Amino acid sequence: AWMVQRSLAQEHGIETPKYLADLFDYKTKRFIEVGITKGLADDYFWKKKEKLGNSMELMIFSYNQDYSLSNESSLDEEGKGRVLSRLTELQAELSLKNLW
Amino acid sequence: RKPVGQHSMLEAMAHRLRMDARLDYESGRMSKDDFEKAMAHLGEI
Amino acid sequence: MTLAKIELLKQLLRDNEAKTVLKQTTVDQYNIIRKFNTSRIEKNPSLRMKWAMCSNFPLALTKGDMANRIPLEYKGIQLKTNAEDIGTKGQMCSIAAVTWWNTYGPIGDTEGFERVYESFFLRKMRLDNATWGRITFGPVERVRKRVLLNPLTKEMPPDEASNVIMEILFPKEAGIPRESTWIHRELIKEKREKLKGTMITPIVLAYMLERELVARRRFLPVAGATSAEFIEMLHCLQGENWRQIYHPGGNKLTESRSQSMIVACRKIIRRSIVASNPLELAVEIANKTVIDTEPLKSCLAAIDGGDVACDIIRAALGLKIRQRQRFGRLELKRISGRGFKNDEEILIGNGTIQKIGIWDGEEEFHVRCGECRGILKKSKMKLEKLLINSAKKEDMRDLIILCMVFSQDTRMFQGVRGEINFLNRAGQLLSPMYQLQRYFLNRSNDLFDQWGYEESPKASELHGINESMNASDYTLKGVVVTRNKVSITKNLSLIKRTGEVIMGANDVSELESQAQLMITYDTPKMWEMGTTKELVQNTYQWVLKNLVTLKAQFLLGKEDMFQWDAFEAFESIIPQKMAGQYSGFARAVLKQMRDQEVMKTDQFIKLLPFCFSPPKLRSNGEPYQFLKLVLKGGGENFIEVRKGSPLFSYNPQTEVLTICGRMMSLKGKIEDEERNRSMGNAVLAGFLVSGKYDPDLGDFKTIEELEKLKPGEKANILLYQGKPVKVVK
RNA sequence: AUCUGCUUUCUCA
RNA sequence: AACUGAGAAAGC
Ligand SMILES: *O[C@H]1[C@@H](O)[C@H](n2cnc3c(N)ncnc32)O[C@@H]1COP(=O)(O)OP(=O)(O)OP(=O)(O)OC[C@H]1O[C@@H](n2c[n+](C)c3c(=O)[nH]c(N)nc32)[C@H](O)[C@@H]1O
Ligand SMILES: [Mg+2]
Repeated sequence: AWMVQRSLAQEHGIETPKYLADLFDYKTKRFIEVGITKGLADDYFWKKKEKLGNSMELMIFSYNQDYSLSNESSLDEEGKGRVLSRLTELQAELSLKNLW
Repeated sequence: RKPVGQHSMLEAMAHRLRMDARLDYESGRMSKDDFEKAMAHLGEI
Repeated sequence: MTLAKIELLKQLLRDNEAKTVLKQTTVDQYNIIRKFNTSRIEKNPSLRMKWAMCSNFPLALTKGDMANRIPLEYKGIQLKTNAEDIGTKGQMCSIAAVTWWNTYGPIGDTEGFERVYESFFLRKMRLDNATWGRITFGPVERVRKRVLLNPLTKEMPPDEASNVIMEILFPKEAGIPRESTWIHRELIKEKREKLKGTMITPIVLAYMLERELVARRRFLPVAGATSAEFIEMLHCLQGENWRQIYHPGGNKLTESRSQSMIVACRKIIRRSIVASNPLELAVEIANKTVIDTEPLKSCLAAIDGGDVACDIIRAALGLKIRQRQRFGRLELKRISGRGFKNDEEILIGNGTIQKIGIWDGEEEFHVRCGECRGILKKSKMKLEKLLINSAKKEDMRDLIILCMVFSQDTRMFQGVRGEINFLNRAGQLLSPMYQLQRYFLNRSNDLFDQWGYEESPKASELHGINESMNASDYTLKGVVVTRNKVSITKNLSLIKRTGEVIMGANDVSELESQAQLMITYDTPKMWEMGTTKELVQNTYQWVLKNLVTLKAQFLLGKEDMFQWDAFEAFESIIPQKMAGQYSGFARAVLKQMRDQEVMKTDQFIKLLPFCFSPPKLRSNGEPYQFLKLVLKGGGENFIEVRKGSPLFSYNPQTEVLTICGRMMSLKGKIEDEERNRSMGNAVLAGFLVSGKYDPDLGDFKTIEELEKLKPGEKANILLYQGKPVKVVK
């Protein structure tokens, strides 16, 4: 993972993000982080920013349909809706089985 | 520097070569047909 | 060649054994299979080389066009083996092939050699642009110290250097970006751009970089010069009996100049204090002292720093006193104060009792560190106040930590909870304060935890700060933040015009440390600034050379033979407390030998140097009594009155005097009756021999008992093992 | 105030 | 069928 991150950073000439990210976007030529929470998405987004701030874009998804993306809207709402539906399905199944 | 990792040498080599091929293609070092050959070889690997 | 590498990987995976090796072996286990070797390596490479050189083709060629340029045979000499066994065999060549390549082979480019071995080229430049002084033959006391082998311009810890090398040469597979990757970003980028146009092997470049960066420190015997530029020539600098003056080329850091200047000033003062009119001798020596290649006066003028000794020498030489101190990253200037250093069994937080150097009295210092300034007021083991100015967070933290350590606050000592070593693996004494500073620079959390916090100042300008380096509501106890000519006495005492002593010779640190640079003394009596063993050997050699005249004067003269320059220099290594007692004891013994017919020449030589200081007899008017006269420096530097000593032993059988390991001969300066003469009359002051071991008297009486005897009272004295005698007052 | 990557050779144990 | 530990040196 670190090899991929450093290779992409060198190729695109962007300073290496100090922490291992989740994905790298060629179109944006940047990094994308994914933090899956269960409460407010904005609070977890701010918590992530307090340590990262401007290192890379942040995407936050919550099982309660609450989300928080970066300042740039790139993905269409279809994928966001699909991800939210998948998370809601997982949460509902876990709660039904008393696993939540 | 000694390379660390609990994963197979083949896995590390394949991922490194895939990243190198993708960077070469994006930067234009490698031709599109050469990139296709590299991707096919890696897939069969 | 990503596509070619992928094709090679597919080709290798076409082999089942290689396929399973790659699949099963992990990345960590690669390091194991890299060392796989079915056949054990031979263990006599010298014999193997002598055997192979007497063969046809011991060398192995590298397949390619360059190997093809080598002719099969040259003038009937088969350079390389025939190529009829190409199939999975390999190729070989003779050393004659190497010579042929060096003679007629293609002319390549040397830029790679210049780049890779730039360190050795700099070493050669330092050697060539260097001047040699004169070789001096005489005793040299070398101390084993951990010194840097080669000079460096940016020395970094090995892990930091390894990370820098990985960033420079392997940016992609470098791992996590660490602190080093940031604090050395400029150097990493500069090296990457410089190494961009290079086809040299990456591993060779990495070793070049580590040679340029990593510091190789080894334990070596050094004598007055420990700078790496001197360590690389140590083999020529000096031995156990000779010393070559050497002036290395290249630029020298001013830190080494300051350290060598401090050492030189301390030596000058230590040699001058015992002299009559110490100021005159101190000035005379300082005017003929050279630090590496510059006079001491110029170094003192041009160095904005030093210690008490440097200030004293500056005042003696006419330069202004720069009352500045260095405590690592911290630089201080004594605004005002006064304190006498003492050794205190300080209890450390982790239950360790150490004889740490503690200062007493109110003292104020204009302190600075990095880009931050402040004023530190302190007392005995307490930080009275610390008013710091606004600056960078890291610089402010460094200043606060260093001031805490400097103040020797009791909380600071109690704040040590961890592994702290005040003694090196060789048993040499590390500076306790500097070790505490090093510990607290990194593990600073506990120091602030135990320091305590009080209410932040509410004054007009004073606002306090906390561990976050922000103006928090609570401040560190005793710490506040704000946004806003001498004369020297004969005895080397610095006095203001008012009449107050500000610094004195007694305030000079007694530590005897090797100079960073080579200190030279361009005076005939340059050995008088040497170590204890060197001084002892030189003084006794002077006594031996002038033994005839010294003895004649002693038999004829009464008191004029006890005053000499050599003995004055020898006095500088006798502690002041015991100097007078030693003088009284030795003078009494020599006079008792002279007045009677008992004249042990070896004892006369042994005790004569100690008869220089003014006698300090006991309260009853009788001289003290000693078994060993302990000299300054080291536990083995002492003279045994009766037995032999590491610094002075006598062999009557061969009449050979072993002083500091050097054997002189008294054959020629001796009386054959001396061997029969009893040693008991040259051991105790005011004691003569009367007979053999007398059982009636009792057991051997010690020094305390012997001093309390009355006149005409016999006692048993053990001159040495197996030699008891009976002595009287 | 200097202490806080391996292989081979030689010495020592 | 050339081991263990330590030290120094050299090479990668
Ligand atoms: O290399 C040694 C010494 O020569 C060197 N040193 C000392 N001073 C300087 C300067 N000014 N420039 C460059 N190098 C310098 O550092 C090593 C110190 O060894 P040593 O001589 O043993 O130091 P000392 O015996 O003086 O005790 P130490 O705690 O190390 O202090 C050295 C220096 O700092 C002064 N100092 C320390 N403390 C805690 C002091 C204090 O509480 N109060 C006062 N007035 N001074 C304090 C020492 O007096 C020296 O000035
Ligand atoms: Mg993660």
